[PDB]
Amino acid sequence: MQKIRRDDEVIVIAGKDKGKRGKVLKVLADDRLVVGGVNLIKRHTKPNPMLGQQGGIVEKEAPLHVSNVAIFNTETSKADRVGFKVEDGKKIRVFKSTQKPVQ
Amino acid sequence: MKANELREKSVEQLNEQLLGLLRDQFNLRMQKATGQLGQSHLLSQVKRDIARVKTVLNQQA
Amino acid sequence: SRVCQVTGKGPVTGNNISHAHNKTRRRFLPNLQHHRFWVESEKRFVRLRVSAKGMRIIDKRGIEAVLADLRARGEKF
Amino acid sequence: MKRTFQPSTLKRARVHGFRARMATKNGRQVLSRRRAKGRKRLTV
Amino acid sequence: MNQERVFKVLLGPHISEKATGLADGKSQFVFKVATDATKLEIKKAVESLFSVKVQRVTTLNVKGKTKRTARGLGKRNDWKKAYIALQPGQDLDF
RNA sequence: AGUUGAGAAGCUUGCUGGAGGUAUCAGAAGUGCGAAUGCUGACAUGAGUAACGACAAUGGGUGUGAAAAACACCCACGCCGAAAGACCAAGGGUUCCUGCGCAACGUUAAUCGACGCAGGGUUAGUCGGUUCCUAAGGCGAGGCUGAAAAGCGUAGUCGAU
RNA sequence: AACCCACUCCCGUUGAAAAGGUAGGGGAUGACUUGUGGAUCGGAGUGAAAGGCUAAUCAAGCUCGGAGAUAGCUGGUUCUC
RNA sequence: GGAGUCGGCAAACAGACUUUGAUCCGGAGAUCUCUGAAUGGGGGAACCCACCUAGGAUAACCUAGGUAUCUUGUACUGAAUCCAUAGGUGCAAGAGGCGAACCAGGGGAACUGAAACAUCUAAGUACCCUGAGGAAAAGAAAUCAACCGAGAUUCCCUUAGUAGUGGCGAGCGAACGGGGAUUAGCCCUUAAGCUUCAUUGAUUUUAGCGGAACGCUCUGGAAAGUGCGGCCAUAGUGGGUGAUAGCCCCGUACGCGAAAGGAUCUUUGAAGUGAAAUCGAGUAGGACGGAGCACGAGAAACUUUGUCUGAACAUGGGGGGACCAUCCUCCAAGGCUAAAUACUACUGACUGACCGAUAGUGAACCAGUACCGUGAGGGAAAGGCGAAAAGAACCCCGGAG
Ligand SMILES: [Mg+2]
Ligand SMILES: [Mg+2]
Ligand SMILES: [Mg+2]
Ligand SMILES: [Mg+2]
Ligand SMILES: [Mg+2]
Ligand SMILES: [Mg+2]
Ligand SMILES: [Mg+2]
Ligand SMILES: [Mg+2]
Ligand SMILES: [Mg+2]
Ligand SMILES: [Mg+2]
Ligand SMILES: [Mg+2]
Ligand SMILES: [Mg+2]
Ligand SMILES: [Mg+2]
Ligand SMILES: [Mg+2]
Ligand SMILES: [Mg+2]
Ligand SMILES: [Mg+2]
Ligand SMILES: [Mg+2]
Ligand SMILES: [Mg+2]
Ligand SMILES: [Mg+2]
Ligand SMILES: [Mg+2]
Ligand SMILES: [Mg+2]
Ligand SMILES: [Mg+2]
Ligand SMILES: [Mg+2]
Ligand SMILES: [Mg+2]
Ligand SMILES: [Mg+2]
Ligand SMILES: [Mg+2]
Ligand SMILES: [Mg+2]
Ligand SMILES: [Mg+2]
Ligand SMILES: [Mg+2]
Ligand SMILES: [Mg+2]
Ligand SMILES: [Mg+2]
Ligand SMILES: [Mg+2]
Ligand SMILES: [Mg+2]
Ligand SMILES: [Mg+2]
Ligand SMILES: [Mg+2]
Ligand SMILES: [Mg+2]
Ligand SMILES: [Mg+2]
Ligand SMILES: [Mg+2]
Ligand SMILES: [Mg+2]
Ligand SMILES: [Mg+2]
Ligand SMILES: [Mg+2]
Ligand SMILES: [Mg+2]
Ligand SMILES: [Mg+2]
Ligand SMILES: [Mg+2]
Ligand SMILES: [Mg+2]
Ligand SMILES: [Mg+2]
Ligand SMILES: [Mg+2]
Ligand SMILES: [Mg+2]
Ligand SMILES: [Mg+2]
Ligand SMILES: [Mg+2]
Ligand SMILES: [Mg+2]
Ligand SMILES: [Mg+2]
Ligand SMILES: [Mg+2]
Ligand SMILES: [Mg+2]
Ligand SMILES: [Mg+2]
Ligand SMILES: [Mg+2]
Ligand SMILES: [Mg+2]
Ligand SMILES: [Mg+2]
Ligand SMILES: [Mg+2]
Ligand SMILES: [Mg+2]
Ligand SMILES: [Mg+2]
Ligand SMILES: [Mg+2]
Ligand SMILES: [Mg+2]
Ligand SMILES: [Mg+2]
Ligand SMILES: [Mg+2]
Ligand SMILES: [Mg+2]
Ligand SMILES: [Mg+2]
Ligand SMILES: [Mg+2]
Ligand SMILES: [Mg+2]
Ligand SMILES: [Mg+2]
Ligand SMILES: [Mg+2]
Ligand SMILES: [Mg+2]
Ligand SMILES: [Mg+2]
Ligand SMILES: [Mg+2]
Ligand SMILES: [Mg+2]
Ligand SMILES: [Mg+2]
Ligand SMILES: [Mg+2]
Ligand SMILES: [Mg+2]
Ligand SMILES: [Mg+2]
Ligand SMILES: [Mg+2]
Ligand SMILES: [Mg+2]
Ligand SMILES: [Mg+2]
Ligand SMILES: [Mg+2]
Ligand SMILES: [Mg+2]
Ligand SMILES: [Mg+2]
Ligand SMILES: [Mg+2]
Ligand SMILES: [Mg+2]
Ligand SMILES: [Mg+2]
Repeated sequence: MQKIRRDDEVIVIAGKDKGKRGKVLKVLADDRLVVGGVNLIKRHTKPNPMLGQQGGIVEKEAPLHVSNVAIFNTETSKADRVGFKVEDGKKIRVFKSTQKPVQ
Repeated sequence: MKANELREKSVEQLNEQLLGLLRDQFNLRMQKATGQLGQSHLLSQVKRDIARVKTVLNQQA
Repeated sequence: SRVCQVTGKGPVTGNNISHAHNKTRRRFLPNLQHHRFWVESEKRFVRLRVSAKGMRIIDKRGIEAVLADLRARGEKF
Repeated sequence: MKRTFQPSTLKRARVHGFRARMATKNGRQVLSRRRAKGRKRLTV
Repeated sequence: MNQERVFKVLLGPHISEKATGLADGKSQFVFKVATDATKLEIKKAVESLFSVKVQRVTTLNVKGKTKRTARGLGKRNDWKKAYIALQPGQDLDF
C-alpha cells in the first residue's frame, strides 16, 4: 500500500515550491506526483496546420518526486510521516506523531 | 457477459447466445470497413464474449 | 556383421610389428562359417553363422540348449 | 563473360534445402550447429 | 458449411475508384475475404447474409507491400480479394 | 602564466567545466611507446589535377518553375530496324499507375526519375501449374552386407527437360 | 550468315572490362552447338594428356578443429639518475 | 491486494474499463493454426493429395475421432508339405528426437620433441561413433603382506621423481608402508535394497504483511552540504530524492504469512523387482599373434583374447615378478549394494585490491543482426541535452526550403 494517495492534502518539503500546500491530482509511475497549484510551467506549442492545432502558450503543472511531499496534519499544521495501524479487518493510514487516522 | 450468469444457461441456450454474438461481430466489421464505427471499443469487447461463452460451453461436458 | 551368433565374438584390433619394430593397425577376425544344424525335435535344419569355437560349444552342450539361449537374448534365426 | 553463379531456385533447394540437410546425419549436425549459434536463417 | 463459418469468410467491402465504377456499370462488387476462403463459400455467404442472388465469383490473392525502415525491412499482410456479380437488377446494401 | 629541483617531475594561480578527489606511510600491478611494410578511427599531400563509361547528333519555339542545355508539348534534323522492335522461359520481387516532393541516390543541374512519402493495381472449366504417367536418377518396408555410423538393393513411390 | 571458337595487328594496362573492343581470321550436317534435369571430388574425381580442370583459388580445393604446431631466422621491445 | 488501467521502441489522437475490487502477482484448468522426431501417403520445412468409423446437412459438404515404422506380449489365421513352420492381419505396452559439461565403452591421428630421423614421444590426447544417469563406474579378496599382521570399493596428502623402465637417448614412472574423507553389507534352502500405489507426521518451495527515529539557520536554481541543538539501533558505510541523508522515499535487522501445486524426510501396508536356481566347464591351464600392467622380450611373473587345444573336485584348486621345495594366505569360472568423488547449458542470493564503451561477452544500442560467401562458414560499427521537455509561442531574410 502507498503512503501518498490521490485527493490528499499535502505540503511540499524541499524544492522551489517548498512550504506550499495543495491537493494530489494524479499519481504517475516512476514515483512522481502532480500537485495542484505547484510547480507551474509554460509550454509553447507550434500551431501546425495538420488537423487543426492546439494553441500558443499553455500553462500546466510539472510532476515532482513522491519523496518531496508529505501528508499535511490538519491538527498541528505541520508535515507528518504516516504509518499503517493494526488491522482488525482492514488497513488504515495513521499519523506517526499522534497515531490518529489520516482523513 | 459475466460468466456467473452464463453457467445458469443450457447448451441449447448457450449456442443461440454464441450465434448471436457472431452476428454482431460481423456487423461491427462492416462498419469498420466502410467507416461509420465510432464505438471502437466494441470490437475487443465482443471477442471476449465469444471466448467466454466457449469456455463455459466446454465446461458443460 | 562379422559377429558369431553363439559366442558373441566380433572383430578386434591390434598391431602389426615388423623387424625394425614399425607398428601399423590391423584387425583380428573370428573364424566363422555357415553351417546347418539338425534339430531332432523340430525335424528341421537350422542354418547359423557361427565361429569354429561356437561349433565346439554345440557339440559339448547340444543344439537345443544353445538355441534356447539365442531365443532368450532375442536373437533371430 | 560467364560467371560462377547461375541462379536456379530448384537446384538451390535440392542441394542446400531443409529436407536435404535432414536426410543425412552430417546435414543434421549442420542444422544443430546453426541452432547453437543462433542463426536467423538456418537454411538456404 | 457449418453455421459458424458463414460470419468469418467476409471481412468487409473494398472501396476504391475501380470498385466504385464496377458497382454501377456492371452491378459487380468487390470485397475483402479470408485468405483460406473458396469461391463456393463466398457465394453462399453473400446469398445468406444479404438475401441476394449471386451469379459468379472471381478471386485473386494480393501480396503485401514491403516497407523499409530504420530497423530493417518490414512487410504487410497478404490478403485476398473477391469480385461478386449479382442478378441484372438488384442492389446490395449494408 | 609563473615558480622550484640534478632528472624522471613538483607547486601556486587566470580562464573553461559542473561533481567528484585522495595528504602520509604501506600493500598490489593490464605501470610509462616514435618506430614492429604494427591495429582502429580521423585528417593531410598529389590537386581542384586525371576522369565524367561506345565519336546515332542535334537546333529552335512555348509552358511550368526560386531557378531549364537535360522536364513536358510543337516544328525540324539525325540513329536502329534478323534490332537498339515485339513475345515466352529462367531469374528478380512492387521496380507497375496516380497524387505530393528534391535533403540523400542519378558521375553535372533537375521542376525529372527504376529515388522519398501515401494510396491504388494482378479477376480463368479451356493459358501455365497442381492432379494422371513414366526417363536418367533418388529414396527405399522386409532383405543381404558391414567395428559403430552406415553401404547396396526387392516390393514400392518419387522424379520433366 | 546465324551459332561455336580464338590465328594477327593495334588500342586499352589507375581499363567501359580482375582477360575486353574495332578491323581482319577458322569450323560451320558434324569426333557439331546448345537448354533443362541428373552422376563422379580431395591422395580423391575427370582429363582426344597442357600437371590441365574440380565456384576469379590447384605438383593435391574450401572450411572448421589439433593450434598460440615449429621457426639455431628477420623485425620490435615504452620513465630517470 | 487497495487505486489506478488498456505491454516496449514511442508519441499523439480517439474509444473505453472500475472500490459491486480493475490493471498487477502466484497455484490450477481450458484453448492451443501450420512446419519440425513429424508418425495417413508424398514433398523443394511451414505445401499437395487421401482413406475408415460415428453423427449431421442435400447437393458438389460439415463435425469428432483413427490410419508411420520397429520391439515385446497375445488372439485369429495359414505355403512349398502330411502333421507344423515360415509368412499375414487385429489388438495392448514401449521406443524414436533435442541438450554445454560430467560417465562407461568402439575406432583413433598428425604437427611437435628427440636440436636430423625410423624404435620412442606427442598420446590412447584431438576428433568421429554408441549407450546411461543425476551422478556414472567400481565394490565385499581364488587381495596384500612376510612368519608379525591387515581386512570391500571410491577420493585427497605423502612415500617419490625413489624402485624400475628407456635407440639405457629424448623421456615415462610405481608399489609396499603411513596420515585422512566416508562407514556396510546382503543373497542363490531367495536377502538387504530399489520402484510404484495407499496411508502417519514434520519441513521446505512457488506471493505477500508489519517494520524506529529531525528540527532551526546560511550559501545556493535546487540542501542531503555550513552553523546550532536533538532522537532511533538485534535496523549506521544499501539504492535515489534538483549538490554529500541512520531519522524524505523504497528498503534494512527482526517478527508474521498459503485456497492450491511441487519436493524431501518420516511411519506402516500391498504389489513388483532384486532373481542368475541349487555354489559356477569349453572354465582354470597351455601353444602361436597382439593389447594392458610405470615394465619397449627382457631372467619376465600377472590380467585379456583373434586362432587352436584343454584339467582337478576341498585327502582339490589359485597366488606370493623366471623356476623348484617348504611355509603363508585365499576359494575364480553366479548376483545386488548408500556415502565420501566429477560437472553446470539452467534458477536464486551474496561477493570482488575485476572491466568501464578501441575495455568487458562477437553483442551495454532491435547482434549472431547488417554485410560477405553456392554452401559449410566468417562476421562489424554504433552509449551520455537538462533537475524537470520546461524541446524554443511570436516577428524578419530565405524556394510555404
Ligand atoms: Mg607412430
Ligand atoms: Mg485465379
Ligand atoms: Mg506479416
Ligand atoms: Mg595548471
Ligand atoms: Mg580546474
Ligand atoms: Mg556522486
Ligand atoms: Mg591512498
Ligand atoms: Mg602495457
Ligand atoms: Mg615503439
Ligand atoms: Mg602514438
Ligand atoms: Mg624505440
Ligand atoms: Mg605504406
Ligand atoms: Mg606506427
Ligand atoms: Mg585545391
Ligand atoms: Mg600535375
Ligand atoms: Mg593537364
Ligand atoms: Mg580532361
Ligand atoms: Mg565523353
Ligand atoms: Mg573512357
Ligand atoms: Mg554518357
Ligand atoms: Mg527552353
Ligand atoms: Mg546532351
Ligand atoms: Mg538509317
Ligand atoms: Mg517468376
Ligand atoms: Mg536483384
Ligand atoms: Mg520501393
Ligand atoms: Mg514509373
Ligand atoms: Mg510530380
Ligand atoms: Mg537545389
Ligand atoms: Mg546531382
Ligand atoms: Mg516511387
Ligand atoms: Mg526407380
Ligand atoms: Mg538406397
Ligand atoms: Mg531396413
Ligand atoms: Mg509417380
Ligand atoms: Mg513439361
Ligand atoms: Mg550463346
Ligand atoms: Mg587493322
Ligand atoms: Mg572479331
Ligand atoms: Mg566469320
Ligand atoms: Mg576446310
Ligand atoms: Mg543435351
Ligand atoms: Mg558428390
Ligand atoms: Mg588433399
Ligand atoms: Mg611438363
Ligand atoms: Mg569458394
Ligand atoms: Mg578456377
Ligand atoms: Mg599440439
Ligand atoms: Mg604462430
Ligand atoms: Mg632486415
Ligand atoms: Mg505430421
Ligand atoms: Mg514424411
Ligand atoms: Mg499416428
Ligand atoms: Mg503427413
Ligand atoms: Mg534417447
Ligand atoms: Mg611422428
Ligand atoms: Mg625433431
Ligand atoms: Mg629440432
Ligand atoms: Mg628434417
Ligand atoms: Mg605414442
Ligand atoms: Mg582402443
Ligand atoms: Mg534422468
Ligand atoms: Mg558393478
Ligand atoms: Mg584394490
Ligand atoms: Mg595369520
Ligand atoms: Mg569386507
Ligand atoms: Mg511493506
Ligand atoms: Mg521504515
Ligand atoms: Mg548511500
Ligand atoms: Mg550537479
Ligand atoms: Mg540514504
Ligand atoms: Mg529533511
Ligand atoms: Mg564361486
Ligand atoms: Mg555354467
Ligand atoms: Mg587362459
Ligand atoms: Mg599370450
Ligand atoms: Mg608385453
Ligand atoms: Mg633394453
Ligand atoms: Mg583358454
Ligand atoms: Mg591364473
Ligand atoms: Mg605362478
Ligand atoms: Mg618368490
Ligand atoms: Mg561375487
Ligand atoms: Mg549463476
Ligand atoms: Mg567515452
Ligand atoms: Mg564492444
Ligand atoms: Mg567487437
Ligand atoms: Mg547469398
